[PDB]
Amino acid sequence: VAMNPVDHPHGGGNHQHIGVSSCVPRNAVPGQKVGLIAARRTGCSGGKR
Amino acid sequence: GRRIRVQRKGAGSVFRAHVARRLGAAKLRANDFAERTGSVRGVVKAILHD
Amino acid sequence: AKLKNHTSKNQNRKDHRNGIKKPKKSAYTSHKGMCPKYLRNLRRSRANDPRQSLRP
Amino acid sequence: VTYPAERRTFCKREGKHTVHKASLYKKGKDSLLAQGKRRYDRKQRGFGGQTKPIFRRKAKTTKKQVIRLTCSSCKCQTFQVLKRCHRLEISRLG
RNA sequence: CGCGCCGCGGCGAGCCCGAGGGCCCCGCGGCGGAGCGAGCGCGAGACGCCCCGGGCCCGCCGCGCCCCUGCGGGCGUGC
RNA sequence: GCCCGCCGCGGUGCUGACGCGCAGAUCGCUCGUCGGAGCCGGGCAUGGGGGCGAAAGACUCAUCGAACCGCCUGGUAGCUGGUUGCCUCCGAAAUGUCUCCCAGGACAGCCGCCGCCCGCAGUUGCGGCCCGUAGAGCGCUGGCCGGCGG
RNA sequence: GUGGGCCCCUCCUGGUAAGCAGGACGGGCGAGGCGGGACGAUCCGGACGCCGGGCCAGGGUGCGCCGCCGGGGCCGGAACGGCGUCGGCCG
RNA sequence: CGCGAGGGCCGCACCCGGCGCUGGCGCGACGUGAUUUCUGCCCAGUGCCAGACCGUCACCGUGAAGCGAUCCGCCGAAGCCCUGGUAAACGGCGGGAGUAAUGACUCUCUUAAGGUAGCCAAAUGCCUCGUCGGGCAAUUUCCGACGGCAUGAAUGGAC
RNA sequence: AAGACCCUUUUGAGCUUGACUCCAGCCCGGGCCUGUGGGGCGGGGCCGCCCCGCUCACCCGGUCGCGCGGGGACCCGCCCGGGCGGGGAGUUCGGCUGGGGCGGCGCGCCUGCUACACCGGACCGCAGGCGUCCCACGGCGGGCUCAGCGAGGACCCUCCCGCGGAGCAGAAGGGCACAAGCCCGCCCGACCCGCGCCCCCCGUGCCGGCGCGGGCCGCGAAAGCGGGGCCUACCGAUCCUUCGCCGCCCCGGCCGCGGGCGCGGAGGUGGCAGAAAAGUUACCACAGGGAUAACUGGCUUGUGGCCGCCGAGCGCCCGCAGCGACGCGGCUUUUUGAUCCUUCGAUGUCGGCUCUUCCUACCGUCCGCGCGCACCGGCGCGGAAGCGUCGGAUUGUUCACCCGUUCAAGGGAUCGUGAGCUGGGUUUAGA
RNA sequence: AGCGGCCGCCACCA
Ligand SMILES: [K+]
Ligand SMILES: [K+]
Ligand SMILES: [K+]
Ligand SMILES: [K+]
Ligand SMILES: [K+]
Ligand SMILES: [K+]
Ligand SMILES: [K+]
Ligand SMILES: [K+]
Ligand SMILES: [K+]
Ligand SMILES: [K+]
Ligand SMILES: [K+]
Ligand SMILES: [K+]
Ligand SMILES: [K+]
Ligand SMILES: [K+]
Ligand SMILES: [K+]
Ligand SMILES: [K+]
Ligand SMILES: [K+]
Ligand SMILES: [K+]
Ligand SMILES: [K+]
Ligand SMILES: [K+]
Ligand SMILES: [K+]
Ligand SMILES: [K+]
Ligand SMILES: [K+]
Ligand SMILES: [K+]
Ligand SMILES: [K+]
Ligand SMILES: [K+]
Ligand SMILES: [K+]
Ligand SMILES: [K+]
Ligand SMILES: [K+]
Ligand SMILES: [K+]
Ligand SMILES: [K+]
Ligand SMILES: [K+]
Ligand SMILES: [K+]
Ligand SMILES: [K+]
Ligand SMILES: [K+]
Ligand SMILES: [K+]
Ligand SMILES: [K+]
Ligand SMILES: [K+]
Ligand SMILES: [K+]
Ligand SMILES: [K+]
Ligand SMILES: [K+]
Ligand SMILES: [K+]
Ligand SMILES: [K+]
Ligand SMILES: [K+]
Ligand SMILES: [K+]
Ligand SMILES: [K+]
Ligand SMILES: [K+]
Ligand SMILES: [K+]
Ligand SMILES: [K+]
Ligand SMILES: [K+]
Ligand SMILES: [K+]
Ligand SMILES: [K+]
Ligand SMILES: [K+]
Ligand SMILES: [K+]
Ligand SMILES: [K+]
Ligand SMILES: [K+]
Ligand SMILES: [K+]
Ligand SMILES: [K+]
Ligand SMILES: [K+]
Ligand SMILES: [K+]
Ligand SMILES: [K+]
Ligand SMILES: [K+]
Ligand SMILES: [K+]
Ligand SMILES: [K+]
Ligand SMILES: [Mg+2]
Ligand SMILES: [Mg+2]
Ligand SMILES: [Mg+2]
Ligand SMILES: [Mg+2]
Ligand SMILES: [Mg+2]
Ligand SMILES: [Mg+2]
Ligand SMILES: [Mg+2]
Ligand SMILES: [Mg+2]
Ligand SMILES: [Mg+2]
Ligand SMILES: [Mg+2]
Ligand SMILES: [Mg+2]
Ligand SMILES: [Mg+2]
Ligand SMILES: [Mg+2]
Ligand SMILES: [Mg+2]
Ligand SMILES: [Mg+2]
Ligand SMILES: [Mg+2]
Ligand SMILES: [Mg+2]
Ligand SMILES: [Mg+2]
Ligand SMILES: [Mg+2]
Ligand SMILES: [Mg+2]
Ligand SMILES: [Mg+2]
Ligand SMILES: [Mg+2]
Ligand SMILES: [Mg+2]
Ligand SMILES: [Mg+2]
Ligand SMILES: [Mg+2]
Ligand SMILES: [Mg+2]
Ligand SMILES: [Mg+2]
Ligand SMILES: [Mg+2]
Ligand SMILES: [Mg+2]
Ligand SMILES: [Mg+2]
Ligand SMILES: [Mg+2]
Ligand SMILES: [Mg+2]
Ligand SMILES: [Mg+2]
Ligand SMILES: [Mg+2]
Ligand SMILES: [Mg+2]
Ligand SMILES: [Mg+2]
Ligand SMILES: [Mg+2]
Ligand SMILES: [Mg+2]
Ligand SMILES: [Mg+2]
Repeated sequence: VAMNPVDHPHGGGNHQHIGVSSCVPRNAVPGQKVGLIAARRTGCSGGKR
Repeated sequence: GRRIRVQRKGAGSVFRAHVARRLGAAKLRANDFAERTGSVRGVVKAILHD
Repeated sequence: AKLKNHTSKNQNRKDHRNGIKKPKKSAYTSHKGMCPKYLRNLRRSRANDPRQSLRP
Repeated sequence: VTYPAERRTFCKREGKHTVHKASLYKKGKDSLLAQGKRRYDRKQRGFGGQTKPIFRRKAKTTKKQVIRLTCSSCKCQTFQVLKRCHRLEISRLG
């Protein structure tokens, strides 16, 4: 997000922000497969055993 | 766009590992005749930082 | 930008420069549009008049 | 709009007025061997994408409905075109 | 280089230094001569200094009537 | 990856000097840092829609939101500039229609030249038909002040 | 070749208006020399080969600056004021 | 957040390569940005994921018809559809009426949920040189309070 | 320095994505590569699937081939098929327009008016309409007369007069009474084949209309009338597709399928004489444009500002000391608009500082008059531009607002003044 | 226009 759009899919904007969801699918192509790849879930929580 | 940072690392040059002055690859002893029918004795020579 | 839309200012002078033409003398007698039942009987009458007939 | 089930009008095959029965005309399905379709299939082979235009900007919300008139005595077909309309049904008596 | 129109030269129901072969000699196409019809195909005389119009003839589309070799011939009518 | 401070490395303010320069980025004073993710030399590696980037679209030999060199290439332009002696005879248009048309065109008009052939008028008078404007008016479609009589 | 026009006189439409914008018959500048309107593409006259003489349109005639005398009178801009001066009409 | 090597991410025209002389206290992809104190509500939309074969969805293959070209049937992988999970994924987080000068209160329409703890005319407040107070002879600046055109919780909130 | 702002060009480029059309790559299925055996399920009367041994292809490891393994007919590779695919590629992103954009749609048609009595005549001129509706709401014949006033009649009926004051699908204008309106009877001219003219107009097309030659019909005793709904609007090329006649061709022959062709309709282009098409640039562009905006000046003067005329009233009384409503007439160019004439191969674009000169619509000082002028102090008018009109707090400010003093008018000069300065504001590139 | 039961999924030269 600190870059320009030419350099990264997260770059650009008048505020630093990703813009779309950062969960990308398993079949995304190289150059496109950034962020969280094929995530089952996200976020911080307890309860795991 | 241009090629992104993760795409440039696969090509090598400045992203290759810094292997100079490494002791070598660390492995178990190779299985041979004597080990399959018995046992072989070795002695610890040094303990070294890699 | 905007330009002029319409005028007829010089057009009556152009219309007059070569005179006002008149239609051909033969347009006043063209058979176009007359009754066919009259134009049939006109041909028949002349073909059987020896003073007018043009058959060989 | 309602159309009569039967109608008496001119027949070309017999040359006189007979009674005809009404039905609705519909465009049949496209053959694969018509010459324009043959030419289109050959032009679309290979790399390059769409080779002919694809019409988008539609305006009419109505087509012209055309009536098939089949002669009762001899089976000669004739067609009547109607003014543009939103519903059409043929009567049902005979 | 190709297309249109105009002028002048030669010859004229004809015209023509293709290429080639022996500034001279010989030299095919082609275009013009008949059109019309998608096509099967059929196929022009009747008048006129010239020009314009009329009338008629040929083809394409339709239709009376008569006939031989026959969905073929002849003679007509109409846009 | 402590503090004052020399060389070194950097480049804050004067919005100082200079700004036809000492100089296609320099000079003076002032200022940041100075044991560390510190500074310097040589060798070697990564090549153009590619590299490299503690990220400014920065840097890649005074060239970078895509280097440089030769060719394709005398690339295309309805757009701006220019387009070289004399006399004589004629002489316009800036309008209608269509156009991804509106700084451009095609067809018509206007004009020139070349012709060819054998009554006429941008005028008045006389005769016949046509029009609904100025004015006038309130019958028609509407609008509007009041006074008498049943 | 042209398909950006513009101005005057009369007649109009939108606008508080405009040297604003849009239409109409005829004329002009464009593409029209010369004189005059001090001065101006278009107003008033007059439309053009090179000269000599004559007549004179439009405008003018104290001096600059070509050309005048006689005679009869008077002595940018609105609503609204004036016992300034000369002339009238009604009582 | 992904991966236990017959793997994962990346290079690369082809053959062949980097991480890797490596092995989960590892390697790779992202966001936030010391400490202290905290980090609320929403899975309806979009995105991602796993568990089921309902409908749809290829060629191949196969049956019936045909002189043959061919026509019509059946069969049906992944995907979508369907059933669930997920916000330190992207993002989102309220109206009207009265009620002791205020409104604890109540009725009401409504959302996937209706902004919690905090902070503020703030480098975020249009109105606006806001109101009050401090300071000055005098302040559109400043500080402190009060409460939102359009403040607010790893878009990290406060200190 | 051939404006970098702004606009135009059928001139670009960087970036984005729910633009249009696609490509690598990856995932999935069958086939060939490809052996040799054993089994189960299902269907149809041999076919489809699925499962599990062996090793010999093919594949992987250990080893100095020093006394060894693991997988396996599946994977890979190849051929064809389907899905994901801004990671990447190429291209597009209408027009008119008192600048462009937002908005609107005189972009194809129709009525009345503008329009100045033939025809024609402009605007993002005025008041509006159309993309449909109807087998009857159509054709024909016969009969009939509407809207209503007045006057009657138990809690619709009758007469009389009735120029249309009703009706005729929907805008507006025009038209119509033994009818063009209403009711009844029978019907399908809301047909077939072939031509011509009118409107718009280049005398091209298209929509729409009209006049005819020949068939076949409907109604009527008959003369007649009828190619929809009284008239002026209600709609669509080439190429392709689809259907309907009656035929012709498939070129060495002939037969059957099939394909093509001559004529006519239908499927549609509303941006309507008819490309297949989303955004962004504060990183930027190119060719040009004063044909066109942002700043001076010019014309205008609504708005701003200043000045008269009249006399309802206020002022104890008392219209005019001082005031003055309702109305009416002007001036100025120090406000802001309106416009687009000059400038886009460039006129440096806010304020302040400094410095000079000018205007009078005069605030203090000078000279006269007036008062609801006793003095003091105020107020009103005429002449008058010589001198004076200042120091500070907050704000880039012009402006404003307060504090203080000898108590404090308003303006112009390219909104005077950047090769005079300053650079706070506005006004590139970082955040 | 295509299957299914107003819903889904898929098709696209005037
Ligand atoms: K971004
Ligand atoms: K790239
Ligand atoms: K690239
Ligand atoms: K890429
Ligand atoms: K790169
Ligand atoms: K065909
Ligand atoms: K293709
Ligand atoms: K023919
Ligand atoms: K130093
Ligand atoms: K100095
Ligand atoms: K220096
Ligand atoms: K130190
Ligand atoms: K590399
Ligand atoms: K390199
Ligand atoms: K490059
Ligand atoms: K290059
Ligand atoms: K070169
Ligand atoms: K080359
Ligand atoms: K060009
Ligand atoms: K150009
Ligand atoms: K030049
Ligand atoms: K265009
Ligand atoms: K044009
Ligand atoms: K042009
Ligand atoms: K031309
Ligand atoms: K009247
Ligand atoms: K106005
Ligand atoms: K002239
Ligand atoms: K007088
Ligand atoms: K996050
Ligand atoms: K970190
Ligand atoms: K914290
Ligand atoms: K959700
Ligand atoms: K859910
Ligand atoms: K969800
Ligand atoms: K709150
Ligand atoms: K504060
Ligand atoms: K928020
Ligand atoms: K420019
Ligand atoms: K420019
Ligand atoms: K502009
Ligand atoms: K520009
Ligand atoms: K260009
Ligand atoms: K372009
Ligand atoms: K660019
Ligand atoms: K660029
Ligand atoms: K891009
Ligand atoms: K893509
Ligand atoms: K593009
Ligand atoms: K014409
Ligand atoms: K019409
Ligand atoms: K007829
Ligand atoms: K067509
Ligand atoms: K057809
Ligand atoms: K240029
Ligand atoms: K221009
Ligand atoms: K110009
Ligand atoms: K001009
Ligand atoms: K004025
Ligand atoms: K201008
Ligand atoms: K101007
Ligand atoms: K300029
Ligand atoms: K200049
Ligand atoms: K004075
Ligand atoms: Mg940045
Ligand atoms: Mg990108
Ligand atoms: Mg003429
Ligand atoms: Mg029949
Ligand atoms: Mg230190
Ligand atoms: Mg230090
Ligand atoms: Mg300096
Ligand atoms: Mg080039
Ligand atoms: Mg060139
Ligand atoms: Mg002449
Ligand atoms: Mg013009
Ligand atoms: Mg077009
Ligand atoms: Mg078009
Ligand atoms: Mg003008
Ligand atoms: Mg000119
Ligand atoms: Mg003069
Ligand atoms: Mg003299
Ligand atoms: Mg951060
Ligand atoms: Mg949270
Ligand atoms: Mg925030
Ligand atoms: Mg220029
Ligand atoms: Mg330039
Ligand atoms: Mg163009
Ligand atoms: Mg481009
Ligand atoms: Mg681009
Ligand atoms: Mg792209
Ligand atoms: Mg435009
Ligand atoms: Mg009619
Ligand atoms: Mg058009
Ligand atoms: Mg930038
Ligand atoms: Mg101009
Ligand atoms: Mg004024
Ligand atoms: Mg202009
Ligand atoms: Mg200059
Ligand atoms: Mg200057
Ligand atoms: Mg100035
Ligand atoms: Mg100066
Ligand atoms: Mg300067
Ligand atoms: Mg900036």
